[PDB]
Amino acid sequence: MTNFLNGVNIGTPGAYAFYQTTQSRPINVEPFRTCYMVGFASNGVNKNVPTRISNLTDFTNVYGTSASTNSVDLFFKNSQGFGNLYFVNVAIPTRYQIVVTAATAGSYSVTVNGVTKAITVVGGATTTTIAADVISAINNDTVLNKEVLATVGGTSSTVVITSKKPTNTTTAAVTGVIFTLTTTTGTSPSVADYVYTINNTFDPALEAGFVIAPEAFSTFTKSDRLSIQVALENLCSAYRYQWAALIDSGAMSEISNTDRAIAEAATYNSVQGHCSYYYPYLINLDDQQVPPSAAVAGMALYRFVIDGFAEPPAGVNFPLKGVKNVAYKVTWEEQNVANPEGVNCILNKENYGIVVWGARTLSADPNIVFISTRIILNIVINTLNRGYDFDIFNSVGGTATVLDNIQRKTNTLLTTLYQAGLFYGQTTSEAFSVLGDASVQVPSLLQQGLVNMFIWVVPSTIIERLIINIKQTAIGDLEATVALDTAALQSSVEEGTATEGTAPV
Amino acid sequence: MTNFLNGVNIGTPGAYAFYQTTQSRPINVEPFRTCYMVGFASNGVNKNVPTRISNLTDFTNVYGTSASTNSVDLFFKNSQGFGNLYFVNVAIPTRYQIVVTAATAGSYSVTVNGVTKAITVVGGATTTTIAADVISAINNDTVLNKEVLATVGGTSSTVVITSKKPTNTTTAAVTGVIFTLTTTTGTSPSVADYVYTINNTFDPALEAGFVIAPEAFSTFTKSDRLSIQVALENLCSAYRYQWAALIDSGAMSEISNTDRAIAEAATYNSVQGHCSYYYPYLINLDDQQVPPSAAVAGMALYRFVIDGFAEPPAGVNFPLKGVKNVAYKVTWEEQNVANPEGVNCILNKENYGIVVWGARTLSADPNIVFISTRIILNIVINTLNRGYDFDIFNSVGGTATVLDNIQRKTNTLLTTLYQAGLFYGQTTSEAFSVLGDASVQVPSLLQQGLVNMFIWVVPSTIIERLIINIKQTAIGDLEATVALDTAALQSSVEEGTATEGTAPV
Amino acid sequence: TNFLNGVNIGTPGAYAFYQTTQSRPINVEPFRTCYMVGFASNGVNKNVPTRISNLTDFTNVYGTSASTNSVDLFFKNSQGFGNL
Amino acid sequence: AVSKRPFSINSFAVNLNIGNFVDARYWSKCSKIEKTYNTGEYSDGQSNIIYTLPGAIKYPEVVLSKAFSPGDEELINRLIAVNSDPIAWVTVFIQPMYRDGYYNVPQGGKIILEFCTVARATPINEIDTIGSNAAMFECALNPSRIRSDGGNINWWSEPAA
Repeated sequence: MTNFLNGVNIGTPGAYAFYQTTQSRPINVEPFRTCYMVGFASNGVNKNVPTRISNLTDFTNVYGTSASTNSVDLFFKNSQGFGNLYFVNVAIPTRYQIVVTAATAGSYSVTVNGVTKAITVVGGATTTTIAADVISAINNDTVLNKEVLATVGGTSSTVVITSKKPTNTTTAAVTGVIFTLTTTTGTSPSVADYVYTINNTFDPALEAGFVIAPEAFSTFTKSDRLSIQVALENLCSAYRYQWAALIDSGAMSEISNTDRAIAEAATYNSVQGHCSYYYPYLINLDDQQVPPSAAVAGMALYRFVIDGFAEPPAGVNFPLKGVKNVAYKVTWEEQNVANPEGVNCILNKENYGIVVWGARTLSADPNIVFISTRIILNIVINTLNRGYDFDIFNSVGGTATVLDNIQRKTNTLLTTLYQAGLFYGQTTSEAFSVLGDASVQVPSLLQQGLVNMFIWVVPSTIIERLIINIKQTAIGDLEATVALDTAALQSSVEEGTATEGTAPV
Repeated sequence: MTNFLNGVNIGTPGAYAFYQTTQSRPINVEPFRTCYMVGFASNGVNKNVPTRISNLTDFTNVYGTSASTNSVDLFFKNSQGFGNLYFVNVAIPTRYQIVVTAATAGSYSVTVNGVTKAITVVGGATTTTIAADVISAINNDTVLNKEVLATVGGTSSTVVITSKKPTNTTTAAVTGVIFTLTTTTGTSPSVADYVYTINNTFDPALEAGFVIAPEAFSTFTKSDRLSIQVALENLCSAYRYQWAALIDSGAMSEISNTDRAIAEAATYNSVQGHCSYYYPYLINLDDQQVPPSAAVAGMALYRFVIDGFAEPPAGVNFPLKGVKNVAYKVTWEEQNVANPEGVNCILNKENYGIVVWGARTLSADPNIVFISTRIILNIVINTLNRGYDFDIFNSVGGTATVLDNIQRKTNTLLTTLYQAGLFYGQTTSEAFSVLGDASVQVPSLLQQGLVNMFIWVVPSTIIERLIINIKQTAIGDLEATVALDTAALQSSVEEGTATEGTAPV
Repeated sequence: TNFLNGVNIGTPGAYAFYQTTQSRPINVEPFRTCYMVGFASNGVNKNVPTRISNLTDFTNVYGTSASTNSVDLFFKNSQGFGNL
Repeated sequence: AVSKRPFSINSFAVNLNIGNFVDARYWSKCSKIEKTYNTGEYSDGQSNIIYTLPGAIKYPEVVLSKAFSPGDEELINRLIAVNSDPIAWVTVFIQPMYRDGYYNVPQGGKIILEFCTVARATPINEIDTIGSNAAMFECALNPSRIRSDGGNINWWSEPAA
């Protein structure tokens, strides 16, 4: 990029001086430093096609107007140039309305997606019969029935063709006076369109990372938000992806309190904790409400770059930027009730700023409670996938060295991760174990092309709450009491009765 | 060859420098590192003659303008000189138009390829009768009836003689005032011409290799494409060839999506899996759409030379060259549905380039699912044929020693392939077996000159999909869980219950 | 389980599942089995010795019976190293 | 699965360059070729395990031997004079090859021990009027580098960049 090409278009052999501009620092291509924002823009320039965005100016230039502009601005503010953002514009299915004016006898044609269908009209026919014939032909064609859907319009003499693949462009044409063609298309997206985009637009070859639909969550109603959350859960937990989703509460005008937020989170379900709920909307510098997902994702990527991937997106040393307040002040009691329900709160802590004060998922399984564990597992899975993509399509010869080599590749791949520090153990023998040799390979599965690998990992944990127990000794009773108390505490912790008993209120 | 003959034309003794020019790596005669492209050029320089092509410049010079130029360029770009290309130019049969301008009485002659048929014209005769008599004579002549075919022209007084052997030149002449002769020849080849070239031009002696017809598959309609695929199947599956064919889809405008591709590949049939269907067209550096078969064949030969012949033409390693994008983006669900049916997709994998992500054939047989298996079988067959070519026409005395010699030769020939790594087995006893001695020869077949010999082989296999099964272990209890699970898994595998059960959907 | 996760998949990709209890097989040796004679209202296997994979399988096949606690204790104390 | 037989101990041909002289005489015996790393022991403080820190690469001495025959006087003179010139160096050329007799099929480039200095020249290993062994001219060299060149295998390449 810049700062190196200044002298290329110089002919004379002298020495010259230029001024250092901002240098674009390359973002690494490691699994989990990407965010995918699903949004809408009237100019569907890249619809159902993830496109990388370099800055808010680029976003505005490409997609013009969109309710996701504030979210993109927050994401870039909080990421500070780290991590990548990919925008996915939702495609509105095309629609074509065909009106059958009269039942004139003759030969006509209806062409859909370049496939032409003849229509012979005999005397005594009706426009309703002609519409029925058109619908039957389109819905019976083996290709058109898959590509589009033909239905009855507002009248018996009207046919509606709806594109069933919004990603691809649908073309229509007619030959015949009695047919009247109109190009209709909703000017706004629907929850069904969002669901299709989520479920059919992402490629496992893409970089893993966070997925956010702040526009959809802010605009849609309860059931539509539930549908979007279900789609995101299925996507992230799909065996292909193993990604993470950051769910935002609905508009605060509806979800005006932490109890409503808790009800929404309770309705939301994520067995493996792939979805994480964040509630307080952020009031940006222009006094505009924004869902917190974009800011959370940007801060998460910055945290991954700075303090490593084992750290969750929370804490007082990574306050959000581009905001000046929250849209609702979460009380300590409300948080004490909500955090165990998986509702991660955002607090306008004084002397620190706006800080995320929760790192929990929406899972009931105690082993995946924190989002850090989910992110660690996702990183492991994606690293292994991108490693093994090199070994896919390799010959399993008579040596069968392949399977053994693949098991040894895992060993080294997971060691690289252990050195990164994603596991709980002083040594790799405490951190992870692998099993992928020929001893666990079935000849029939090998003939089919299937190879099985088994991995065990121990993710690291975090510090959620810290207890301080204090005692006031007498004048000159230091270590005349300390030692006594200590011995008892150490003995209880070693024997195993420290935890056993009842938990104080 | 260049870099060695620089000094041949010098007389004065001395040391002379000539700037090391481009080099050539002699492509060895292995029975598969060749590709045969069937195309068309306006100037039939080598009508129905497989002619080797040194490079794109040589192709352009010999054949001039042709729709196969892009395919040839991509083939060479992706082959990097490790593999030969043989172009076969489709000959258009010559047609001769005869018109009986009048029914004037007199004896006249019509000469076709040196055979003169004489027709007597008498009073009361008509041009219709004259043409009918000429047609009858030509079609009943024992030589002309198989050399050419005569048909009625645009009028009852018009006749058209079409060559039945395009390779052999057809010469026509007439002696008679009523007879007027003109030379018709379609400037564009027909599906019948392509079929004849496929089914009557190739040679078993020609080194085994891939067969492609990108121009035909891109410029023909559905029925013609199906007919050409049938001809390719017959050629590659014929007992004298045993080759492999690569099929491209129709032009993207017709085959606009993977559903249409599945449909096309379903209409296509290949019992023994000699044919491999590919779909996404490659956009070359000039933004021209090109069938992928040429690039796929080039990459296949390159990968055969680098990683050996047991590997399939796919994988992130060995990505395609001379291209910058695909004509259509295949979704993961589309591929998940199409790959089982035999559609090998091509994907613009970011961070890897354009990669073929499929190695299946069109066969329904589970044994020959993979093009790698098909290629291994073809290589074995063709190597054995080349080896036995020397033993052909040898005598057979009472010693019957030639039979033992053939068996020993087969053993060494298969040992060479086993060293190459084409079989699944740690030893030859696990890889292959032979039976060709006198114990299976029959005196009647020996008198007829027929010798039978039987081969058993175990072709290698590939890694088509890798499964990662991971468990999230709690802190500290990693080793016990690993021991328990590993014991269970190994016990199940060794007992044979690892596969029995109900497969998850 | 753990081996058939990929049979019903078409795409050639690397992708992950989560490990499950892979019951370990019991070899055919004398004294690896317990035969429990009980009664169930549903005579599904009247006087027919039938193997039991686990307590849920027993409950599904035979429904309510007074031997449920015995079955549960047997499986708890056998830990999969035995047939019932 | 023995695709190709390994190199035997007799499967190498050894030649020398001595300064500007291209000596045309083959050596029948040579010692081991290596790249040794001198080591260092350290710890960071979290464990009582000792680790090894490679350093100070060294290419140990190479001892060549051959039958002491006529025409060896010029080789002796070149060897004993080369060290006199600070610019002169000794280069050793080892071509691996498969030979059944005088016939050989070389494969790959040749290992080149570059910038070697003479540490010992022993034209006569011993004298014994009753002995029957062949006199062995020995020569000890101290290589400073190793590379490969003149073939399509490149046995010894370096981590240059």
